[PDB]
Amino acid sequence: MAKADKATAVADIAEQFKASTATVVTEYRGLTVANLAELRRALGDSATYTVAKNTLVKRAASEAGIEGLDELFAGPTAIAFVKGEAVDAAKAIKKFAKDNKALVIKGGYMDGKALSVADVEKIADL
Amino acid sequence: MKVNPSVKPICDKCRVIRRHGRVMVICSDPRHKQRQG
Amino acid sequence: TANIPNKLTANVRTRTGKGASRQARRDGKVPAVLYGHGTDPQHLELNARDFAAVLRSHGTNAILTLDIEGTEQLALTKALDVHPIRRNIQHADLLVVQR
Amino acid sequence: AKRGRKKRDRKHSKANHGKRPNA
Amino acid sequence: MLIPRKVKHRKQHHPEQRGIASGGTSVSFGDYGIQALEHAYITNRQIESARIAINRHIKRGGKVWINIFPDRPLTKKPAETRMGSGKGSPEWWVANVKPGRVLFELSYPDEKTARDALTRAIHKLPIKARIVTREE
Amino acid sequence: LIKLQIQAGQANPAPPVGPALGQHGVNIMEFCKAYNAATESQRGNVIPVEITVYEDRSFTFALKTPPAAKLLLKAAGVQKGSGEPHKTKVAKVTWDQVREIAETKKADLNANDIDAAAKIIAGTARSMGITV
Amino acid sequence: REGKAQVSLAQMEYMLPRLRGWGESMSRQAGGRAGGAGGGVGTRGPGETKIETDRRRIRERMAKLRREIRDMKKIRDTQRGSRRRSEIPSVAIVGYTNAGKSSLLNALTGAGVLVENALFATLEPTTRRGEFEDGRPFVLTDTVGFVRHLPTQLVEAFRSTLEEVVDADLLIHVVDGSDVNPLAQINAVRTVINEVVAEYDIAPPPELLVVNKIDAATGVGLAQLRRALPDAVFVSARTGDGLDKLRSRMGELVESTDATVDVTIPYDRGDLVARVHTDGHVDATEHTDAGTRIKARVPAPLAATLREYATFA
RNA sequence: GCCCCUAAGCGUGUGCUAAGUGGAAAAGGAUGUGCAGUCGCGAAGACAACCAGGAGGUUGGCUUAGAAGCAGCCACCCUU
Ligand SMILES: Nc1nc2c(ncn2[C@@H]2O[C@H](COP(=O)(O)OP(=O)(O)CP(=O)(O)O)[C@@H](O)[C@H]2O)c(=O)[nH]1
Repeated sequence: MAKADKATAVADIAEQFKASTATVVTEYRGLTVANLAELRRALGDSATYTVAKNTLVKRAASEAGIEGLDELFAGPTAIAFVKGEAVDAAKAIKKFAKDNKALVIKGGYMDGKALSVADVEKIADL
Repeated sequence: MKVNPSVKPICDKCRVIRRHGRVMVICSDPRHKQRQG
Repeated sequence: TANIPNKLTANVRTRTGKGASRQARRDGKVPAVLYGHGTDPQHLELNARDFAAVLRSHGTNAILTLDIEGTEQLALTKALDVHPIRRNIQHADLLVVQR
Repeated sequence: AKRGRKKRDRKHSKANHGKRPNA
Repeated sequence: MLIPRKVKHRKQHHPEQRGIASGGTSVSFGDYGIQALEHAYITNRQIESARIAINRHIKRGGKVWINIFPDRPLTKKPAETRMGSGKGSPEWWVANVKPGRVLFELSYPDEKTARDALTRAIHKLPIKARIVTREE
Repeated sequence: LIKLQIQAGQANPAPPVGPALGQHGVNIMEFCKAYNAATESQRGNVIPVEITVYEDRSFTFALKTPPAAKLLLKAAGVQKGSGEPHKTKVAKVTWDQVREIAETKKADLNANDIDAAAKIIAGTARSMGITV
Repeated sequence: REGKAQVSLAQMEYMLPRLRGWGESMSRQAGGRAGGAGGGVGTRGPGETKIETDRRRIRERMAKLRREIRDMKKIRDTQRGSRRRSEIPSVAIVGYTNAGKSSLLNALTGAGVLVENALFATLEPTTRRGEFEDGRPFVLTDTVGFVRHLPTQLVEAFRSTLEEVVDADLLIHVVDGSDVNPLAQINAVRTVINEVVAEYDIAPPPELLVVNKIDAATGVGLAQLRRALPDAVFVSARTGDGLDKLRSRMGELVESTDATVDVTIPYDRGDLVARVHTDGHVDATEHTDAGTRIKARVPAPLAATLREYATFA
């Protein structure tokens, strides 16, 4: 939290990506820039790959927009913000993520109402 | 060892320390090793 | 154009002179004399730290509202006697600025 | 040098008050 | 060097090294200055050394002012001569410097370089001296 | 392993490959055969290929964007005529000219958009002092 | 300090025999002129005392300066040890006062040594990098300027120059054709050089005669008066010309210590050819990626690494 | 002056000194003390953070056979 800058980033992560249907979060460690570029190209249909300080994104989103999720902001996790898909493009974040060990998925915050363990073990199958 | 009344860093690597009640300059370059006396 | 006058409490001087001025400076108060068209030189002590802060933040030509035992008087720092070694304000000549 | 220095500096004592004969 | 074109009296009493400087105590020409903090007879050789140090540190640009002028002749009698038989001939040219006197002034765009050059000069000088600035 | 940019035309890639393959252990005749079989019709200007040394030998290739910034000098016929780039700017090929060749060479260019690739290519080329 | 001490010792050696009449006269003299309050330092200088004009003081100062000059000789020995041990070709610019020399150094290299039209502008020899055309590095050193009859008191002042001459490898002899009969200058410098050679019992090293100021010369001599010398080089440092010829003559005259080789360094070595390029003079290197044939003039230590890929031809 | 020599205080309160400084003297120099100011505070370190990426165009152009981010000169852009 750096005041002016944090406020601008709060605006960016509040009024530019929270307006989505599904909010996924991937814990990323050992991921190379090329690896994430390839994965993003694979999932170019959905998500936007936005990541910032967990405390910052918590204090921004969980208090201005989305509600009901806090534990997802205690580790190195990058948010997805599915553009228009619901679970159809979730394959690119499920199989192409679990084949690389790293990029561990979490979330499944469908229709921005309630949180779950991940919901991708069940709903991302389709 | 450069033993002079005045010891100062000669490069950005040199560090001024005070060891045994004595100002010295320690550096990765032994040429810049100094001591106050 | 103009700016808010800087507030400074300037108590009048009970005792004046060399010893009085030195003691005031030791206490940390720059002695001053406020004169001007009103034709009434007053002998004041401005808090040295606050006066110097005002001077260095708004410059020598900074208008000052001196609270002199409740009364507020506008005045500009006409002259500053500053010691060349200690660099402290030895004395201030303030000129009343009627509005 | 040392002798004169000591004889002169011993005037810097509380009893002498900064003065001594022959400095 | 700095030597007077002429002096009305070439065998003068030693300048009295007392009191702080009453004039020339602020930077009136340049942006930075060297203010003396002790009394000393700063000689023309010391002035020359200090100004050359400043000029060689600032290299190309910048302007240097030498506020003090060594116009006071300190005399010296011939070597291995007894006391008496008149006063010695003029030997050194000194400026009576007192605490608070600004000896040199410098204008140079780079503050660090200006301060380093003034530090050179101070090291050449025989007194404690600080770097003062026009901005009060 | 090593990008090892060598002439796209199979003329004589001796300076780059020789010393490079020296410590790598790859034999010159086999590598020349592999490179000749790779650059069959890919006779452009220059290709960088990643050998990807395996446990003993790989002979792998990785072509990404042979022309890259190096295409502008050979397109304008200016060659090594940019001493102080951005100062002694040469090869006045406008942006309306360089955009077509940039799109032509656009295969990977680490870019997902035409505008992004164009900006990257403009920045790369201008490093040699170009008046696009 | 070295130059000042040498000059002070020279002045005291000159003053000691003649301290009575001329000594007292110049002791009295306070005008601040040649000799009289001239000093032994430089700007301003110690004119008030000059050469101390006093037997006891002069002798004491002479002994002190002799000890000091021994110390400075040791210091210069240490300083020149690096060059002496590198065995790098040393080229000494000797010659008469004026006549470029310092200008010739600043031209053949990028140096900025003091170049003034006055006489005895250079009092300390100064060494610098130089690259022969063939690439052979060398050390070009400007020296102090000689005169027709150098005072015998300046032995210590000129000891540095004489030591540079003794080491030497080419002795670039700089003269100017814009003087009255430059052959007299040539002869004076040649006699001092021959005296040094006799003193140090060494073979006379090459002497590359070079003439400058030719641009400012009168050109009265066609080819045998203005260029009466058969193989003297003409440069005129100021207007760039002839300096390439001077460099070529330098390189030709300076015998090489390297050995020409034909080594076919493989392409799996890399370092053994990069170092050949680095310390060495590559030329006619084959572009074949297979065993090359680099005809470089490698130095002695590298010349022993041939049996790796020397081949036979 | 007041620990013993040596008369009277190993006096009282608070703090500082580590140098036997006290109990002799420029420049250089603190991980000693309070005091003040200026940045970062985001928790009396921050995006100098124990673990991760640190990329890509590209080996940016002059340079030679080598200049690969780091013989030497030019500025030093964009993408993600
Ligand atoms: N016109 C012209 N002038 C020259 C030439 N070479 C040198 N000069 C001038 O002659 C002067 C000689 O000074 P310098 O070059 O130092 O000669 P020098 O031998 O070092 C003098 P010293 O030996 O006492 O140090 C210089 O000021 C220089 O400008 C030349 O080729 N042409």
